[PDB]
Amino acid sequence: SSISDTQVYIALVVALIPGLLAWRLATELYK
Amino acid sequence: ATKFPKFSQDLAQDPTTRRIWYAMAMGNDFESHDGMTEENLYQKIFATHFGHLAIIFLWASSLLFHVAWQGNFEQWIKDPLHVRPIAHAIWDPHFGKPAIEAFTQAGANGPVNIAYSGVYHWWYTIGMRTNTELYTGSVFLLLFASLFLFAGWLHLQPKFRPSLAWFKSAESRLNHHLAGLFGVSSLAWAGHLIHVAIPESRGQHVGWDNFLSTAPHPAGLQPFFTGNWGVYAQNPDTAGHIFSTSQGAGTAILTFLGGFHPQTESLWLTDMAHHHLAIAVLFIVAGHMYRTNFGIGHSIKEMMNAKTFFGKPVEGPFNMPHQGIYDTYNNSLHFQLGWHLACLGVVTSWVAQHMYSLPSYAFIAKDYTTQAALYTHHQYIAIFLMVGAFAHGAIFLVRDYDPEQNKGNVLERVLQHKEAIISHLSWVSLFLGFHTLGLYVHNDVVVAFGTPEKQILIEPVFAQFIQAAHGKVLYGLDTLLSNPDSVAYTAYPNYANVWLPGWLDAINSGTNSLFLTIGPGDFLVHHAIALGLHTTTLILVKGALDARGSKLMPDKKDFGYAFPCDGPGRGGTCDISAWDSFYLSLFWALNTVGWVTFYWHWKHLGIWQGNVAQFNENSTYLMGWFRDYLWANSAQLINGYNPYGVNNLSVWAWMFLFGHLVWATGFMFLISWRGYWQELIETLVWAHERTPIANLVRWKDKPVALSIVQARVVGLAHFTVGYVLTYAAFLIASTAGKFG
Amino acid sequence: SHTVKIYDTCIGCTQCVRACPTDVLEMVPWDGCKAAQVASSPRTEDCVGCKRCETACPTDFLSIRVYLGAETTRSMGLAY
Amino acid sequence: AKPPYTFRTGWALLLLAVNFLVAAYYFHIIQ
Amino acid sequence: DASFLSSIFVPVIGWVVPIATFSFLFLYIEREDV
Amino acid sequence: LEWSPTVGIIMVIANVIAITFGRQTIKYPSAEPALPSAKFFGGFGAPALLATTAFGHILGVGLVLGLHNLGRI
Ligand code: CLA
Ligand code: CLA
Ligand code: CLA
Ligand code: CLA
Ligand SMILES: CC1=C(/C=C/C(C)=C/C=C/C(C)=C/C=C/C=C(C)/C=C/C=C(C)/C=C/C2=C(C)CCCC2(C)C)C(C)(C)CCC1
Ligand code: SF4
Ligand code: SF4
Repeated sequence: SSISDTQVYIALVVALIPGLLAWRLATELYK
Repeated sequence: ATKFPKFSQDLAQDPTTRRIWYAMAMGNDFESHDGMTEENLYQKIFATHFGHLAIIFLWASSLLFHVAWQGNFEQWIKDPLHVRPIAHAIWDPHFGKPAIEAFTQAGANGPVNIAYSGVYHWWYTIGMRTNTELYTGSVFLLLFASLFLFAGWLHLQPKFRPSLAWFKSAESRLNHHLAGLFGVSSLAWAGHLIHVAIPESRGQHVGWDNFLSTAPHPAGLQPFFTGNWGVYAQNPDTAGHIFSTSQGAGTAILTFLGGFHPQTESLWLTDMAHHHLAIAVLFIVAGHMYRTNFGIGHSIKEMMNAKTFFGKPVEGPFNMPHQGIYDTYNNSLHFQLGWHLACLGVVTSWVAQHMYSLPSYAFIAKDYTTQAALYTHHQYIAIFLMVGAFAHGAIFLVRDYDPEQNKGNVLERVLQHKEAIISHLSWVSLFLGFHTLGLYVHNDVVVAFGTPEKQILIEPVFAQFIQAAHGKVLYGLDTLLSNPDSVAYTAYPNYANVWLPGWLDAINSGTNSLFLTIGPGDFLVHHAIALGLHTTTLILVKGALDARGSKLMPDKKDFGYAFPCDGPGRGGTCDISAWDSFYLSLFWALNTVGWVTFYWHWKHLGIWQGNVAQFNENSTYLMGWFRDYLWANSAQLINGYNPYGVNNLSVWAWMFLFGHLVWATGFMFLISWRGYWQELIETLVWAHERTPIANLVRWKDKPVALSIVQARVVGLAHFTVGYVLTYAAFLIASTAGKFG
Repeated sequence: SHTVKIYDTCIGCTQCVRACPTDVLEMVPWDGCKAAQVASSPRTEDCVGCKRCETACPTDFLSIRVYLGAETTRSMGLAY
Repeated sequence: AKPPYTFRTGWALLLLAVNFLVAAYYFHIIQ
Repeated sequence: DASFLSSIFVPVIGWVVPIATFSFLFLYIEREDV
Repeated sequence: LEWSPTVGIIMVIANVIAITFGRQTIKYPSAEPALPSAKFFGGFGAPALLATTAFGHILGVGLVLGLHNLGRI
């Protein structure tokens, strides 16, 4: 039916990349 | 200072709970931050632009991910008319078993929400067919948002912070926006349509696996360079075409057919490809106008300051003084922000007005709740953007305007007669209001007294003429495109109006929203709309033009944009600031979009049932509105839960009551004012300091009542959240309960 | 604290000093008016911002103005 | 200045003439 | 069969993120260092 | 892949792209044996010239084999 478990796990691992970049940008905008 | 908020030493030394609220409400006002220069202002804004843009792309990634992982998109492909789209899944431990049963819908395994944003129709129209394609879209948007997040981090670094000269180079940014961001992006969307969306509509799979192999047209790029461009319009799709299948499928990639596709009841994909190609060429041509590093082009500043018209002296362009208007635009961020919010709000209204009339997504014209939610969504977004446009015009006039650099130009001339403008807006608003309310009350009384033939019913003969000028034969006027003998019909010297047969086929069928038939109820509600627009403009324009000073308060610019009042003296000065005209106008804007969305919904809800006579007979008096639209349509909403059980409309019933509650909570902040609550909180502070064991703990920052401006904020935010959520619950539940 | 500033159109009728509930204002010697006196605001840290002085002022728009600024315990008028 | 007001009434008469042109199409005088 | 992720992420978003976020923000707005 | 003048013109186009990059970003393009013209060549040495055309043959062979593998040429 839907996408697999591997694709959801890969998407979460990829979403860690804008999470880290967003943390750096939000801290830079404050700095 | 030495404590939060860091950008305000004045707030950081506040000993009360007001410190927290004003720190929140001044966090994005970068100009009022301490130690803020202009270069650091522009650099910080550029970085927040990138971060905001990343928030948008992560949001679109979310849409694709939840449809791919939890929706029914592949099942929705084979039947877009009878399958309900899925937004996402529900995981809520508060649901009882009847609720879990009630939301297990649309052929899903568990409880789900139905999507009403039309993302299935849009993704299906532009060529997506599987859940993996939605997945790769969402992961691509995750990396694309990563790209913008890194760019916003990188342009805060010392080597990569742009200069203040770079930000104020306006001609280069206009050339690049018109040429690239509009023109190349429209050209690339035409490339997508021709390469992917049209072959997928004709049954052919085109992906990243095989697009370099597949030619879109069998004569690929040979007739483009030879100039035989008419080859790409030959063999269009037939009227027997079925979308996503090969039967009835042509080979043309750039047509000029006009009208709607017969099955999907939406615009032709080849017309949309040809559209984006044409305006791509035209926006790229526009993006070569202005002067940059290469010598040729226009200096906009020389165009503003120009004082001779072919050797004849003038005041300026159109004999109008524009000296300093370039610097007024370019040096003020609030002038630019109000101007962009005005243009973007007009574009947002124009999008809403064209997506119901001329739908472009396959099978969305039969999804009624989607059409309703999308119209109402964009009209609400548009009234918010227009209110922000005039709000930033007022902030410009307070903070950034000087009359010395604008001496003698057109903006100073507008300021010189501002009482004439405000008084004439006042006259037009009163003149519309008295007579529109008077005709409504006349019709109400004469229909109440058993004599509905005594109504004042006025045909909208001018807008009916415009519909007859487009080829609508129903009125019988026999004018420009409804007259076959006319020069506008035949296009006499060239006969090249290729669009016209499909256009008249689309406008003369009564089975769509393309120039709906209008009557006296349409007349009365349009004058209600003109009242709403003129009165909202009156409040906004008055508060912009009196922002710097009035006769009641001549030094109003010395207090800023948002301040409570000027005290009890001179009669009393409640709501005197320019921020208060924002506040007063947001009510009129919500009221206005309430009138236009009531009218849209009730006319279309008469359309979708084959009973147009309900709107045509009952919209001329206000009890007909109050009875046949509000009372009658809310029944299946308010039975979303009842003593007998629950169904799938119970969230909309709970949200309907929720929105009433939040709206009514707003009245508390708008009616009760501060000193009542300050005297109350003082006795509470007494009781906490006198109560044993509770004496062990207390506040670090002193409880005070909310400020006057903060109260207007919190009240208006409640009013508008309740307004939106109530109408959303009613709109969605009434349409989705009557039409699935 | 709030900022209270006195402009030169003062006529020295002393009504702002009388209206003031927190003793911000006082009258000082001067020579620019017939009454030979202006109002002066040395104790603006006691100013709560209630603008009774602006209510009391008789000149056409206000020889005295209060500009609301940062909030303290005194300017907010807290007994706690 | 300009007691005949010749420039602003040129454009006003032009807009009024375009208005009479649309009205002439409305009453089927010009077809 | 990744539908079990909801019973992790929805309690995290609803309880863990508000407690950690409001604890950080409370101790930050009461701090006197910066 | 039968030889056609499309293969010839894509080899010439790759040679022109490579001599364009070789004029734009070679650190030392003027070696000791210079070209006799040095005005239609932009100012080169003969080794920089045949370096650019050899890299144009790298690019051209890669292009025409890739486009034959797709189905274009
Ligand atoms: C070709 C070069 C190029 C390109 C592509 C861009 C692109 C952009 N610049 Mg940029 N810029 C350039 C050169 C360029 N710039 C140059 C040379 C300079 C120096 C003078 C600047 C200086 C500059 C500044 C200082 C800023 C930007 C900003 C922006 C962004 C605008 C916000 C946005 O998302 O617009 C997107 C807009 C569109 C895609 C089109 C307009 C939208 C229309 C109205 C909608 C209608 C179209 C259609 C119906 C939509 C279909 C709907 C369907 C998809 C659902 C955008 C990404 C801002 C930004 O965000 O910074 C990050 C900003 O602050 N630019
Ligand atoms: C491109 C759009 C844009 C941009 C960049 C700005 C930017 C700005 N505006 Mg502005 N504005 C806009 C659109 C925009 N506005 C629109 C559309 C309106 C009309 C509504 C306004 C009306 C407006 C006013 C009236 C004022 C500003 C101000 C400001 C400045 C500071 C904002 C700030 O700190 O607020 C801080 C942000 C917050 C406190 C967050 C409030 C969040 C709201 C209430 C929504 C929250 C409701 C809730 C979450 C709903 C969900 C509940 C749930 C139960 C459903 C900043 C320059 C202020 C300023 O400094 O001017 C001098 C000011 O007084 N703007
Ligand atoms: C049949 C019932 C009816 C009723 C009860 C009203 C009631 C009203 N009308 Mg109305 N009106 C009607 C029919 C009716 N009208 C019709 C059929 C027309 C079409 C010609 C108008 C056109 C009309 C106009 C144009 C105006 C009103 C105005 C008014 C209000 C004040 C009237 C008045 O005498 O003030 C006492 C009079 C004065 C205080 C000053 C004199 C102003 C008068 C109305 C105009 C004189 C100017 C002169 C003749 C040039 C006219 C210019 C015009 C063509 C633009 C009042 C609510 C006024 C209004 O709404 O203003 C907000 C207004 O300006 N009405
Ligand atoms: C049903 C609610 C309602 C009504 C009718 C009005 C009516 C009006 N508002 Mg409004 N307003 C409202 C709610 C409402 N407001 C709310 C909730 C807010 C938010 C605070 C505002 C904020 C607001 C602002 C900020 C502004 C207005 C303006 C106006 C005027 C617009 C012009 C017009 O329509 O003239 C026609 C007038 C009417 C339709 C109303 C009165 C007509 C009656 C029926 C006359 C007959 C009386 C009759 C003799 C019976 C009396 C019996 C008595 C003798 C006992 C008008 C007086 C603008 C204004 O004053 O423009 C000059 C303006 O600037 N209003
Ligand atoms: C129909 C048609 C047509 C026409 C069109 C037109 C002509 C249109 C127009 C339109 C328009 C024409 C629109 C308008 C709009 C406007 C607006 C929307 C405005 C706004 C404004 C603002 C908001 C302002 C603000 C400010 C202030 C207040 C102060 C200072 C600053 C500023 C300036 C910013 C054509 C021919 C094509 C064809 C056929 C159809
Ligand atoms: S605002 Fe109040 S305390 Fe301050 S000077 Fe005026 S009357 Fe006195
Ligand atoms: S009331 Fe005004 S004019 Fe009179 S003494 Fe006070 S400041 Fe001066």
